Amino acid sequence: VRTSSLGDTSAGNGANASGGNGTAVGGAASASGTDATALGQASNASGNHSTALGQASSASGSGSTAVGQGAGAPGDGASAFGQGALASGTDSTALGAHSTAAAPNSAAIGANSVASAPNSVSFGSRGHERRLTNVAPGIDGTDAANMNQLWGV
Amino acid sequence: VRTSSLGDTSAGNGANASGGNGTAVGGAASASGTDATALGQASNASGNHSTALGQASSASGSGSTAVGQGAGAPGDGASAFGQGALASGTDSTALGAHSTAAAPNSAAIGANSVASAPNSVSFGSRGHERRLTNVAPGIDGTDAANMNQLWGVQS
Amino acid sequence: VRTSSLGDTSAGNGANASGGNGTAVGGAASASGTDATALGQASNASGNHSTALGQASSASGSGSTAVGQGAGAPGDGASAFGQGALASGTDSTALGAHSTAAAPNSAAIGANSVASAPNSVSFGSRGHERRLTNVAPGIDGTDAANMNQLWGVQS
Ligand SMILES: [Cl-]
Ligand SMILES: [Cl-]
Ligand SMILES: [Cl-]
Ligand SMILES: [Cl-]
Ligand SMILES: [Cl-]
Ligand SMILES: [Cl-]
Ligand SMILES: [Cl-]
Ligand SMILES: [Cl-]
Ligand SMILES: [Cl-]
Ligand SMILES: [Cl-]
Ligand SMILES: [Cl-]
Ligand SMILES: [Cl-]
Ligand SMILES: [Zn+2]
Ligand SMILES: [Zn+2]
Ligand SMILES: [Zn+2]
Ligand SMILES: [Zn+2]
Ligand SMILES: [Zn+2]
Ligand SMILES: [Zn+2]
Ligand SMILES: [Zn+2]
Ligand SMILES: [Zn+2]
Ligand SMILES: [Zn+2]
Ligand SMILES: [Zn+2]
Repeated sequence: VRTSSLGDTSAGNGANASGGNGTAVGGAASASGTDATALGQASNASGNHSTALGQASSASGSGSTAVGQGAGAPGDGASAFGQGALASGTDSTALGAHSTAAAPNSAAIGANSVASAPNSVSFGSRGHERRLTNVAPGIDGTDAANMNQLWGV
Repeated sequence: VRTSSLGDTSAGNGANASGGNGTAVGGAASASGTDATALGQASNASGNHSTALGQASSASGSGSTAVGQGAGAPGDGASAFGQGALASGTDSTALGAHSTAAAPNSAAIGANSVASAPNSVSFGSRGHERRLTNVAPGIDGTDAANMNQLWGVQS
Repeated sequence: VRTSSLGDTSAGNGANASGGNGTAVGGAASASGTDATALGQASNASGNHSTALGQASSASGSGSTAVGQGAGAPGDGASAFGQGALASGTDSTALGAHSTAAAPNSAAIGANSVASAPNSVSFGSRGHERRLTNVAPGIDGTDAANMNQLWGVQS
């Protein structure tokens, strides 16, 4: 257990928290961004205010978060949750194992989901679409419409 | 590495797991709730069964989870994922950097999304709506309708 | 802090990382899968490429991730976020406290949400539906229709 006078803490062979208020726990775990936190062997939180939790996880974007083995978040404001998830667009969010949020301000929801269009939320990919269930009827213009509502027309 | 007979583990300058089965790792990391887990400098898992992971992350609600630097989950049953995400409503869920789910039983999906109505899931905020894609056609009454179904009705 | 020549790290009474590139931190924390990461007392990352973070969390599925106190991911490709969240279906994703993504290829979004139909995404459960808000109008056949669009047909 190695500590610094600037709030860094590390543990594991070759683990290095050098950014200030850093935490790096795991073999060759690295937290080089300010306010950065890395957990798992070869985890890498190099972005400022980044968080990389999971073996070979990586969060190199500013304000990025990658959680799950081999998860990646290279976009600024990008967040990836799930083993092998990638959030690579600016302000993107990938939630699901092997999900990919590639476009800016996009989200990909579910395992293997891909978001390749700006400002959109993807629940799968072409030929692998998912039904959205337990949706209460929409009220405002920008609420989703459910089947009971479509049928009422 | 400090350990107690009651399942607590602490590592870091001033790191303190004191709640029973606590784990606190990072400078001034604090796990004071029962079964609490805190990782990162100044991380604070103070709710019973809370989990705060990331620098300055905070999970003070009972059963709360905050993952991401500066993430916060002060609501009971609340879960926040993303840097600066905030799940402040009871049973709220905020998934995306700087997302906010303030209302009870709500969810905010995507960066900067705001959920301020109860029992609702927001995919953005007013003037910043997001489109929902790769949606299979709705089958049951409470499923979403897609554009293909809307077009077949416009006939 | 114990370390192996095969990249394992463990800290805590009875902590054990034995799979290769493993990390196990906390009282009786266990990381037995390859490339596995466990944080918290009794946390258990026994799947290959699994990640279990939170007191008593479990990720026993291959490539599974469980984050939150008592969160569970026994399914292959399963990801659970939130206290007591369970993603048990193959390729399922449970996001929210006490959410359950049970069916293969399903997702449960929101506290207490249940997904029991394959290839579907649930925002609640029967009699506990949630409104989806801040949805831009759909463009492609497989985009969700919003209310403005529905009303544009109604006339
Ligand atoms: Cl940066
Ligand atoms: Cl953007
Ligand atoms: Cl696609
Ligand atoms: Cl202790
Ligand atoms: Cl002891
Ligand atoms: Cl509490
Ligand atoms: Cl910021
Ligand atoms: Cl409510
Ligand atoms: Cl396995
Ligand atoms: Cl894989
Ligand atoms: Cl399926
Ligand atoms: Cl089309
Ligand atoms: Zn800061
Ligand atoms: Zn930020
Ligand atoms: Zn296929
Ligand atoms: Zn307990
Ligand atoms: Zn609970
Ligand atoms: Zn604006
Ligand atoms: Zn591997
Ligand atoms: Zn995988
Ligand atoms: Zn799978
Ligand atoms: Zn009920």
